[PDB]
Amino acid sequence: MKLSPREIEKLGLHNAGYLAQKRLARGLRLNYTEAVALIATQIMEFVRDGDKTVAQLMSIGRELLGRRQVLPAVPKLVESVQVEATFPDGTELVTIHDPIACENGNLELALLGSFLPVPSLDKFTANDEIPGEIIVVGGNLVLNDGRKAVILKVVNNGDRPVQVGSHYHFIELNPYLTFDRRKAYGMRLNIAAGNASRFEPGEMKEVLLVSIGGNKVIRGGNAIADGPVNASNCIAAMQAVITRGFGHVEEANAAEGQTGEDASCPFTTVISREEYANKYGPTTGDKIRLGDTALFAEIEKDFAIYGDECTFGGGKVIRDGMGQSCGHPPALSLDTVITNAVIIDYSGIIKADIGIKDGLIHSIGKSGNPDVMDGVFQNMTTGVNTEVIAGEGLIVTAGAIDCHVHYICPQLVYEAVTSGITTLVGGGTGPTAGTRATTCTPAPIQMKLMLQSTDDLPLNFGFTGKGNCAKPDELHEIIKAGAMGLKLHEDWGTTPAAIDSCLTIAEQYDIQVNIHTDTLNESGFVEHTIAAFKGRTIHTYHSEGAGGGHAPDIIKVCGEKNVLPSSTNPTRPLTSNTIDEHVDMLMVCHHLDANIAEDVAFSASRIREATIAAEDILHDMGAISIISSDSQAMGRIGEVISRTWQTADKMKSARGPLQANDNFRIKRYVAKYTINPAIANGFSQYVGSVEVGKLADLVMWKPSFFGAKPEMVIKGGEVAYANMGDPNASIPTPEPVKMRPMYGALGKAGGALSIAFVSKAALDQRVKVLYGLNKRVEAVSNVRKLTKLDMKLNDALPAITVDPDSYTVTADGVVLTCFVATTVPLSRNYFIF
Amino acid sequence: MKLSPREIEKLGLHNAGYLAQKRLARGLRLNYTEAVALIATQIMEFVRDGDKTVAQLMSIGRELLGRRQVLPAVPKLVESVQVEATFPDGTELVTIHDPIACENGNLELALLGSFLPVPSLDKFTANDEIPGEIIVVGGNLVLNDGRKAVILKVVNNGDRPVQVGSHYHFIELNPYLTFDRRKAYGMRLNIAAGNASRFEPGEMKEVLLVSIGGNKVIRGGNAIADGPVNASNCIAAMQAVITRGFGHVEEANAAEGQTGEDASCPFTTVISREEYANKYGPTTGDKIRLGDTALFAEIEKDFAIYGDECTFGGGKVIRDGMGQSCGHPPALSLDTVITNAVIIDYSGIIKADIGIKDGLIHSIGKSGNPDVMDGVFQNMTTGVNTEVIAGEGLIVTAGAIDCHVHYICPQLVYEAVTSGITTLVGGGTGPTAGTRATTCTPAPIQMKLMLQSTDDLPLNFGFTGKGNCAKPDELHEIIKAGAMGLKLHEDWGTTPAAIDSCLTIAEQYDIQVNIHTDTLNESGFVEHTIAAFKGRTIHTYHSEGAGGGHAPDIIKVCGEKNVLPSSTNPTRPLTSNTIDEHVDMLMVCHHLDANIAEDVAFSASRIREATIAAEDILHDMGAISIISSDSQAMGRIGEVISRTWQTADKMKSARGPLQANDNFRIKRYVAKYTINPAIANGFSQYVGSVEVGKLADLVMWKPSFFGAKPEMVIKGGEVAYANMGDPNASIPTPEPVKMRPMYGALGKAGGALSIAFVSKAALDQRVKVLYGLNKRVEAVSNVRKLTKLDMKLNDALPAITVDPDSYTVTADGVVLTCFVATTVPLSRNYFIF
Amino acid sequence: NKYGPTTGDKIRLGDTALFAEIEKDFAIYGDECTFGGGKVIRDGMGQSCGHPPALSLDTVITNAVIIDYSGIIKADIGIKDGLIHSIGKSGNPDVMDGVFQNMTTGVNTEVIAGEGLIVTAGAIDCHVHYICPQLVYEAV
Amino acid sequence: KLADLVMWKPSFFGAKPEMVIKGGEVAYANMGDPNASIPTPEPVKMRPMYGALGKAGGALSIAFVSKAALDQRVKVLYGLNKRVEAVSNVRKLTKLDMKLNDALPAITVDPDSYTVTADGVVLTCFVATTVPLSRNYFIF
Ligand code: NI
Ligand code: NI
Ligand code: NI
Ligand code: NI
Repeated sequence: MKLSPREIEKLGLHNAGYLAQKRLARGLRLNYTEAVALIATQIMEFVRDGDKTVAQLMSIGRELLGRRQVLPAVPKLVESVQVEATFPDGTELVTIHDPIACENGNLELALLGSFLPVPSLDKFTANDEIPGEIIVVGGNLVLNDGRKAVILKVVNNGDRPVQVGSHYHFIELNPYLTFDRRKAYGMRLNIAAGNASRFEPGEMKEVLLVSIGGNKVIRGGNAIADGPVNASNCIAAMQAVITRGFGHVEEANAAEGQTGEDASCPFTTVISREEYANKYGPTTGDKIRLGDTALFAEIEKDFAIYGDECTFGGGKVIRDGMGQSCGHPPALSLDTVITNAVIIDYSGIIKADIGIKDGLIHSIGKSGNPDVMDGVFQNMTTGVNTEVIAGEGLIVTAGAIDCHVHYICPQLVYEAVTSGITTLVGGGTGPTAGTRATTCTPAPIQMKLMLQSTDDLPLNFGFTGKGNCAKPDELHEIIKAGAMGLKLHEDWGTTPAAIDSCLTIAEQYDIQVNIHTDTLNESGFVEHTIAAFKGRTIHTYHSEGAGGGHAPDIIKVCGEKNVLPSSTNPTRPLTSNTIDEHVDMLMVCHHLDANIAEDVAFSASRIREATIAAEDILHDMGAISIISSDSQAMGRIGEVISRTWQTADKMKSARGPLQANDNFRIKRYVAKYTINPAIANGFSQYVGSVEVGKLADLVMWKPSFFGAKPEMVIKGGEVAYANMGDPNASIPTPEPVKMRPMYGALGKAGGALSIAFVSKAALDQRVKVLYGLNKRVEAVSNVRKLTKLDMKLNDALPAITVDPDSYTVTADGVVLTCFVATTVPLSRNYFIF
Repeated sequence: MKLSPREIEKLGLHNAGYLAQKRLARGLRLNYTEAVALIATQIMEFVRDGDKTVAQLMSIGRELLGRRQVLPAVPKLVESVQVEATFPDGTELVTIHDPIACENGNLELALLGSFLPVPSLDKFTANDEIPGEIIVVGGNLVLNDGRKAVILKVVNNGDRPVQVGSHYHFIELNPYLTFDRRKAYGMRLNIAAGNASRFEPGEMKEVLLVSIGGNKVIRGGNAIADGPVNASNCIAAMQAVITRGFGHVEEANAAEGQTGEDASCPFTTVISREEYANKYGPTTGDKIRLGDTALFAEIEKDFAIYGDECTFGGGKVIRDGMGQSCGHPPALSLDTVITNAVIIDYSGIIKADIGIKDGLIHSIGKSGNPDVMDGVFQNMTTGVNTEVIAGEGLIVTAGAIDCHVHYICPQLVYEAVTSGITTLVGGGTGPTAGTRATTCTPAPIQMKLMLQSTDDLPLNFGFTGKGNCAKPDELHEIIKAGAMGLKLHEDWGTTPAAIDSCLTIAEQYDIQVNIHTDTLNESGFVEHTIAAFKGRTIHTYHSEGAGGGHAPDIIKVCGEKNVLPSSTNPTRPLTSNTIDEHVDMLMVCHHLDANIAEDVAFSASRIREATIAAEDILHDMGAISIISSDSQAMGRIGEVISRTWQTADKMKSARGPLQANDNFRIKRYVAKYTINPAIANGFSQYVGSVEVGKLADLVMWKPSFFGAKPEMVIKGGEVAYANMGDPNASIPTPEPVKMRPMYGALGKAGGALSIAFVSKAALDQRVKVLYGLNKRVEAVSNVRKLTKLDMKLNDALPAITVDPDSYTVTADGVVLTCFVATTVPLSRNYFIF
Repeated sequence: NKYGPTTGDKIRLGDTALFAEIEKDFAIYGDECTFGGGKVIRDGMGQSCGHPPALSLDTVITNAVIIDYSGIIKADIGIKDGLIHSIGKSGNPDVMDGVFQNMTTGVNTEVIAGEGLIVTAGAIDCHVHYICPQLVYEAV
Repeated sequence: KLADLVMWKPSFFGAKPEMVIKGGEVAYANMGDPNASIPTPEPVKMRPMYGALGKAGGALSIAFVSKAALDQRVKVLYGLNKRVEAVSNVRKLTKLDMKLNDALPAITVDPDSYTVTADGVVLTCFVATTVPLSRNYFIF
C-alpha cells in the first residue's frame, strides 16, 4: 500500500468516525469527541467521492449533526471541525464553522457511506437544557487612563491599502499617510490592544491617539523618531519627516486633552466588558466555570493595566519597538512569556503574564516593554529573543504531582504527562509481582536501572525502596543507591518492628516514609501502628483503606498530627458503581472466591461504604491532604486531576460553602495534587506551584476542558507534550487531534528539562555521575519535621472514631454520612470510551 | 488478547480493507492502495475460514477486483498483492499475481464477510482509457563489442543439473562439464548480464563465449586459472585441469572470431531494446514518464558498456572474482553501490552506477571489477566489502530540502523524510503561538534545546532566530547561540528599520535572512521594503504573498536582482479549490469574521487569483527559484515534492515547450527543492544534488510513483526510512507495506548520518561541544554575495507590475493569466485519504 | 618609550644587525590604549559602556609592533573566540575617533599590554621527529 | 586565523620570547617566584600557564588530519577533545606560492669540487666566527 504516516492516521480518524456512526445509528446523543470524528470522517469520504468542492463541504458540514443528535454541552464545545483530504485537485483543507447549525441535522447524510440503517428522530432522547463559561461583571473599561491625548485627521494618499496596529508609533507610519506628524509624535492609536485601523486608498479618518508610556522611547518603524520623546528629538523627527517626504499637513486646530476617568470625554476609548474577557480572557471580578463541573473561579487580582495587554499576532502588541523591547540588556530578555494567563494555584487565582527564563518561572505580573508601557519591571521584559505562549482565554496550573506511582509499564508515563502530570514518585521495576503489589524498587541495581531507563523522559522522577525491615542494614544500602523515600507495605510485612526500624532510618537520611498498613491486624490494630510511629512524620497512602490498611479503621490516621495523609483516586468520590467495582477488584487482586465464607468476610471488611463516604468528607474538610493515583495497582494514572475535581464538584453540591465563588474550595483541592505532594516528598522548592524560582512545569487548559483534557504541557520551560493534529496539514488543528509528545520529549531534551530526585546520601556520592545520567539530579529534604499543619489548605485534625461493626465514622462528634452520586462531570462529555 | 505486533498491524490492514470495501459498495472505482488493502484483507479472512488452500487463494485473488472496479492506472500499478495469514496449518504466504485478471471481477466475493450490500455493475462509472511508462527506442543492442570470441560444445556428464552465470569464468566450471577447457580460458558466456545457461544432466549445448575485459585477471571459482590471462598461466591452468580431473575434450575445429559491430556475425549476442530497459532500466534515448504526470525524462547519457551491467543476485554479475573485485586495495572498495540508476538532478538526467564511501557520494559512472571489465576507474570498484542497492528500473534524486519549516510538532519530521525530504531549515520551539506564526526559535536556550532535541533524527537541520529588531544587540546573541539564519516576520514587526538592522547583521555573520513582509503596508509599501534591502541578498518567503506580504504586490520581488525568492506549496498550482480554501484558511489563522466589512477586505486583499495565477507562470519562467512547505503554518510538509511536479505538469500542458522531451523543465523544477534551497541557505557543498563529494542523501523512486511516494531514503550512505511490509513475513513485501524508519533512524545512527547547520560564529565557540551533540555540526557560508543569477536554472528577472485594483500582474510587458486546473496528478491515484 | 615605536621608527632585532621600520601606525596620537591606574582603559573612558555585549573583544593586545610576512606595523590586536578578530585602532567609540565596531574594548575584555613589545605569529615547525614529549615543551 | 601569538621584547627577539598565546589564551610564559608579591622575582623561567592545564590545551588547538580521516570522524572515534580539521589545497602549489621565497635559479653542482652555480653565478660564502642570539642569552 505504501502508506505514508498521514494515511495511517486518517485510517484511525476514519475508524473513530465509524464508531461514532454506529453510536448515532443507535440513537445515542454524541459528545464532543464523537461529533468531531464523525464530521471529519464524512468530509474525507465526500472528498474521496470527488463530486463536491471545498465551499460545498463548508456548507454541507454544518448540516450533518443537529442539536437533536448531540449532548447539551456540544453546541458550545464544537466551535468547528477541520480536516484535509485528497480532492481531485490535490489536498485541500475544509473548515466546518459551528457544525451544529440546526435542530435536526440530516441523519441520512451523517451516515451516508457507512451502510448503517438511518435511525428516525424519535429514537433519540429529548433535548435537555456551558462548560468553562465566563461570567463577565456588567459594564465597560476605559483604556489607557492618565495619558496625554489627541484626535487627528488622517488621509491615505497612497494607491494601496494601509492598516495600522494599536501599538505602532504613529509618527512612524507609511509616508503616504498625511496628518499632523508633529502632533502624532510619541503617540499611538487609542484602540483595544491588538487591533488596527484600516485605511483604504483615498480614505479619511478621524483617529483617537494616546501617548506611549513607561520611559517613552521610540524605536523601529522607519527610524523617523528614534529616541526618547522630548522637545529636542521632536525637532529631529520633523527634520526627517520633511527630508524623507513623509506626508505632513499641520492641523493647528486639533483637539488636545488627556484620557480622564469620567463619562463622555472624546479622547477616551472603552471596551465592553464581555468583549474584554473574550479578547484577553477574564479580569478582576469575572468568574470561570471549571470544565463542566459546578465550580467557579473568580479572578482575585489582575496585573494588567487596561490597554497594554501582551497579545502577539499580525498588527498586534508584541512587535519590535512596541510591546517587544529593543535596547534593554540582552541577558534579561525572557526566554518565554505566557501572556494573559488565568493562574489557578493554591496561593491564589489571578490574572498575570508569566515569564520563563532558564527553565524556571522568572516572574509573574505585567509584562512588556518598559520603553513604551507603564508598569513593566526589569524582570518582565519581552525582548527580541522571547518566545510567546498565548494564554489569553486559558487557565495555567502547576504540573500535577503523583506521589503513589507503581512503575508497572512505561505507558503509565505517557498517560500521566498527557493528563497534566509532570512529576511521578513511587517504586517498581516493571510488571513483576512485587511492583504490581507495592511501590518498591527493591535492589540498588534496579535503582540504577530505573533512573537510567527514565532518563530521557520529560518528567521529574523519584524512586522508593523497600522499607520493610526489622534491621537497618539493607535500608542504608537502598538509600545510598538513590532511593528518595521508602515504602512500608503489608505484602512485605508492615509490622511495628519494621515500622520503627524504617522511620529511624528516615530520621537519619531525611527521606519520606510511605506506608500501607497491616490490613489483617496480624500484629496490632491501628492503635499499635500509630504507637510504632512514635510521633515521627509518615505519609499514609490511601488513608481511607479500600486500597489497604487496618480493617476497618485505618482512616483514624487523618487525625494524627505527625501523619500526612493521601487518598488514591478510584474511591473518589463515592458514586453508584464504586462499591460493586471495588469488592470485585479486591477479589481479583487478592485471588479470592465469592463462594468461600472468609474470603467474602475479608473483602467486606476492606471495602466499606461508611469509610468511603467519610473520605469524601475529610477530603473536603482538608483532613486528607493529597490525592494520588495508585497507577495500575488499584488506581488510575490519568485521573489524579479529574478525580480531584470530581470530588470537589460533589462536595460543593452536597455541603455548605467554604468561605459568591468557589475560590476557597478550588485552592484547597488544587493543592492536593500540586504543592502537597511536593512538600510531603521534600522537593517543594523545585516544583508543585506557579511561583517564581521553581521549574516552569506548567499545564495550559481551556476552561471548557479544565480537569479533563489539557492543551499543552510545558516541562521546564519548553513544550513537552500537547494536542496536535495532522502533521501534513496547513495548520496544527485539523484532525485527528490527539495528545502527542513534542520537541521536549525527543532525543536529549527530556533530560535537560527535568529532575531526578534522590536522597542526599546518594547525591553525596554523585550517583548522577556514577549512573551516567543526563537528567539533572537533586536531593529531597525537609521531610522529618513536617506535621499535618504543613499541608497547604489541608491541615484539619478531627478526632476520629470508627464503629468496629457498623463501620460508621465520627469526626469531632459528627457522624459522617454522604450520598451515593449517580453521575460525575469530566467524563461523558469528554471521552470516546 | 496477548496481541503480538503483527496482530496489531494486521488489524490496521484489515481496517483499510474494510474502508476500501465501503468505498467499493458505493460504486467508487478503487485506486492502487485501495485495491491492495481490499485483496490482502479478503485473503486473510479466507484463511481465517480454513476452507481454502494457498493454491486456491492464488487463483481466487485474481478474481475479486476486475477492470471495471478500478481506476485506469491500477491494472499497471498492481503487479500483485501479498499477505500472510494463519491457515489451519500455520502461517503461509499468499501471492496474488496480476490481481486485475478480468473485466468484471466478482463483487459478491470481494465483499464477502463484510456484510455490506453487494453493488450492481451499473453503479460503477464506465472505463476510461500508464504511470512511469518507459518509452523504448526501437531496435536491438549488440553486447560486449570488440572482444575475442568462440563457440564451443559443452556436455553435462554429471548426474545433477549444472547452471552457469553470465560472468562466471568458464574454465572454472564444475569438473563434470566437458568442453575444450583451453579454448574456454579467459572466456565467459556471451549472454545478457545476470542470466545463465542451464545444463540438465546429459545435455549438449553450443555456447557463445566472449573474452573477459579490463586487466583480464581470473580469480575464484576452483582456482584452476588463478592469475592474469597469458600464454604462461594458460599452460598452468591446463596442468591443473589434467591433474584435478576437470572435464576436457579438445575441439580442434571450434569457430573463433570476435564480437564485430555488424549484422549476422554468429559470435555476437543482441538484446532486444524494450527487454534491456526492463532488465536494466532505460538507456540513452529512452524516456520515462514521471509518475502519472505528463512529464517525460529522456536519458541524456549512459555510462554502461553494454553487456557488463552491475546486477546482483544468484548467478548474477556481482560475485567473487567476476563483477565483484578481488585483490584491489581494500581501502578503496565502495561501501555501497547503487547499480543502474536513472539520476534526475538539476545537472543532468543520466544512467550511471553511484558509489558511496564514508557517507559521501564517491563516484558516478560505470562501476564493477577492473580485473574483468573494461571502463572501470579506481574509484568505482565493487569489492568484497561493498553493499548493493539495486537501482535498475528506478529513479534516484537528491534528498529534498525544505527551507520554510515551522517546528510545530515532531511528527512534521517523519512526514518529511517519508515523502523524500532529508534537510529541514526553519525555526520554532514546538506548538506555541510564536512558532505557529513564524519560523523563529527566539531564545539561545531554545536553540540549544532544539539542536539537542533533534540530535538523533536522521535529517540535516538548520534553526533560525528572530530577526525582528531595530538594534543588533540580541541578534548577535541568537547567532552566537547557533542560529544559521534569521527570520523577519511581520507578526514580530517587519519594518524598514528592522529590515536594515537585520541585514546589516547578516553581512557580518554570513547567514541568510528570510523575510515575510509587512502585509498591512503599515510602515511602507513594497517599494519601501525593497529600498530597505539596500541591494543586499535576502530570501523572500512565499513571494506570491497569499502566505504573507505587502498587499497586493509583494510578488514584485521576483524581479529584484538581490532577492532570492521562494513559494510555499499550498497555492501550487492554481486549481479549482485553491481560492476558496485560502480565503477560509486566512480567516481562520487571522481570527476574522465573514460578516465584518474590513475583515473581508483584508482577506480579499491577501488571497488573489491574479497573483496566484502569476505565480504558476513565474515558477515556470524560472522567476521564482524555490518551492518550500510552510509546514503547518499555511503549508504542507509532505507535499514539497508533489506540488513542484504538479506545478510542472500544469505548465507543460498550458504553455510552450521550454527547450522531444521535458528535460529542461524537469531539471528547472527539481532544482527548486534540491540545489536552490542549499545555495540560498549556504550549505550547497554538503547537500542538494547528486554530485561527487556531497552527502549521500539520496531518494530511490519507482517511476510509476515518482513525486508521490518514494521507496527508500538513504541518509548519508545508509537506508534511513523505507517502505516496509510485515516484519514477521518471509519477505519484506507482504502487507501492510508502509513507510517506516529503518536502521539509520535508531539509537545513535541518525546523528552519525546527518548534519546540524549553525553560524560560523557558533561553531567558532564549538557549540557542538557545548551542547553535547552527537550529530556532525557545520557552518553555513557563502550567502551574502548571492543574486537571482546564482539560482540554478531559475535566474529570470522580469520587470513586474501589479495593478493595485485589478491585481493583474504584468511581467516584461505581458499580462499573466492562467487557467484554473480542475484536477492534478500525484493525488487520487496514490492516497488513501 | 611610553607606547612603543611609531611610523618611521626602527627597531633592532635582538642583538642582530637587523632593523625593522614601522611601516604604518593605526594610532591616533593621544588616544593610545594603555591600561592601569588612572590610565585609559577604564569604565566609560577607553573602556566602552553600552555597546552590544556580544561584540566586546575577549582580549585586546595593545600597542603591538607586528612583524609578519605581510607587513611591519603598529596596531592594536583584538581577539575573539580564540581567533584574531581585528587589527587596527581599538577602544571606545563613545569617546574616541576612529574605533570601528570590531575593535571595542568593553567591560568583558582582557588586556595584554603590547606597548614596547613585538608580536609575531606562533612558529610552525614542519620537520618534527616525535622522539620525546620534552621536545614539545622546548618548542612552545 | 587562530590567535597563536608570541610576544617578544625587542632586546630578546629571536632568542627568548616573553609569552605564548595559544588560541587567545596564554599557554606558556616567563614566570618568576610563585610565592612572591609580583611575577618578576627570581627564578624567572618559561613555565606552562593556564592554557596548558587540564582540558585547556585541547580547547585552544587543532589536530590536523587528512579529509578522508575527517570524513570518518576520527575525532569522534579517537575520543579527542582537541578540535580536528582537515589539511587541503596542497596539490596545486608551486614554488611561486611560497610568500617572499619564490626564486627559481638554474642550479648546477660540480660533481668533484661540489661548487654550486646559481643562474651562472658561483656561490661562495665566508665562514662566520660568531652568531648573535647566543652568548648574550644562554646559561649553557
Ligand atoms: Ni497500598
Ligand atoms: Ni499502591
Ligand atoms: Ni510567512
Ligand atoms: Ni511560515
